[PDB]
Amino acid sequence: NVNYTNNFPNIGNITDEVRNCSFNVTTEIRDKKQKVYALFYKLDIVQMENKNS
Amino acid sequence: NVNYTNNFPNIGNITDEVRNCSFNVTTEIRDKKQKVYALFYKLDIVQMENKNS
Amino acid sequence: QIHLQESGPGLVRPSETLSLTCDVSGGAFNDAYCSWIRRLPGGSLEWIGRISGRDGYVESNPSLTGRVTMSIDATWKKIVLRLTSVTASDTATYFCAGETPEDDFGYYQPYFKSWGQGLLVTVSSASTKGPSVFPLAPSSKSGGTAALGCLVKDYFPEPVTVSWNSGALTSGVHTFPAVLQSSGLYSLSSVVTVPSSSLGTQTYICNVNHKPSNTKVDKKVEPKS
Amino acid sequence: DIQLIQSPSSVSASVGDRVTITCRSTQAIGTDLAWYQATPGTAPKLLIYHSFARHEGVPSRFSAGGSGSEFSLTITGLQPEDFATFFCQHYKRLPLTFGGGTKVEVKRTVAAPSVFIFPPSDEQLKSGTASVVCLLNNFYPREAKVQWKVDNALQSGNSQESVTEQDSKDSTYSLSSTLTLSKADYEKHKVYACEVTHQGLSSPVTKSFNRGEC
Ligand SMILES: *[C@@H]1O[C@H](CO)[C@@H](O)[C@H](O)[C@H]1NC(C)=O
Repeated sequence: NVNYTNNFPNIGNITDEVRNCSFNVTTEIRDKKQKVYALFYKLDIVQMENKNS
Repeated sequence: NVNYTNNFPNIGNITDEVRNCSFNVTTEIRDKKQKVYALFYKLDIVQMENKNS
Repeated sequence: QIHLQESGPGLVRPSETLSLTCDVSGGAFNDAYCSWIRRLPGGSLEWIGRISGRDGYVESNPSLTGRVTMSIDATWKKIVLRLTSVTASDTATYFCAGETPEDDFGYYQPYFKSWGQGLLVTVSSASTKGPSVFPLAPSSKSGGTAALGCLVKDYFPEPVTVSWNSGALTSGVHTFPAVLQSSGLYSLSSVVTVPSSSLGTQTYICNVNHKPSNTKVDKKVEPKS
Repeated sequence: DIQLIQSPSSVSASVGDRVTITCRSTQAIGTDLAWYQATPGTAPKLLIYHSFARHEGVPSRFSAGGSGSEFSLTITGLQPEDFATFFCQHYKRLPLTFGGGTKVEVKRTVAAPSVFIFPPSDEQLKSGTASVVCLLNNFYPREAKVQWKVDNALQSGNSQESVTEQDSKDSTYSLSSTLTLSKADYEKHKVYACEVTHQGLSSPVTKSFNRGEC
């Protein structure tokens, strides 16, 4: 990004608030799976056992 | 259990009338399954083929 | 029966792809899984990646992902690995184990029951032939006892038999455990426990019963005051 | 991925004691944990699978159980064969890690040692390296804290310290203070001195070494 970004508030940014999640789910075909990567905020995600996913 | 079981009627017992059943449940490890046991009456289970299933 | 045995190549040389063979006592792993176990000298032990007996899939130690490869075929009694790039921490007692096929709690839970003989496979960097004996003559014939002994440095291969007094042990004789060296050779300092009562008469000759050499160099107590 | 501390590291017990070992897991693994008995010179044998199901053949003296991140295996009828280390193995998630090491030891045969100085013989002096030995004989336990001064310093490696395992005829420990040092610095330091103390020794003593003929 640009350096200044017109930081009026100087309160922070989306880092440590959004997560790059790359899971794999089915297509419309019941026998086709693809690695779909999407961004989700940390308030919409909970951590379960095997604490790396 | 208690063998006498305070049997006034002495009609019988549930033994050889219910079928203590279990079925696989998936697990993270490759080709590894557990048993989730349950008790079901014989009137709600039938066998089609593949003896002991 | 599902009983396991493995020797492979024995003691090996570093920076080489070793192949540790293993065998079964007739308990074909038609549905079960086989696996390796590395047991470091003393203390803890580490697990090497298991194999899928039914299929051709290979599972590996995450830190050693590409280092382990095994040969599988129709016969279930032949399991031989192709461990690559043997390191200084591979000097350990390897093992073979068989996965539980079925049970009442679960089916393929790794709680290995059948186990192999197990042998100490080292990573000694050189052969360096065999040991030599060093006396331990006491100052006298603080304490009042005078204890002699021996030092047998650079013995190979592990192990090498040692005894005392041509096997005619007298009282409470012992030997120190095997300890490696940084260079890769194995040394030991065979000193015998000595009582504080019988001095100037007891004799502890060191019987280093090495396979080719088999010498019995004398060693006695004498004053060095 | 799931290391197992398995505290405490060591414990000493007699026949039929009430010592317990608690397995410390880095994360909760449910009830998926196994047990093994590493009898000396032999392969491990399963003791408690599924973290509470006592294995077949072995008796019920193994009072085991627990769920979550904690698992305790308490032994009631301790036996001479059972005096071996225990490794609890988790199998919930991959990779599989074993226990940290819990060696179990006999409580008996409290014997005191006798330490002395021993100058090198002809074979050591003619050879490159000689040794100064403060031999420890029939002591207990394995806390022999041998101290060595060499020009106001202590060196390792040449201090070939490896205490012998528990015996069965004597059930005590034997250890030597062999110092395989070459004469470049062995013969250089004229006077040596080994400082040893032991709780089994009522009156621990310090032995000093004199160079060869001295
Ligand atoms: C989804 O894709 C990932 C990425 O390779 C793969 O590891 C996973 O097994 C897939 N899930 C399936 C095939 O159900």
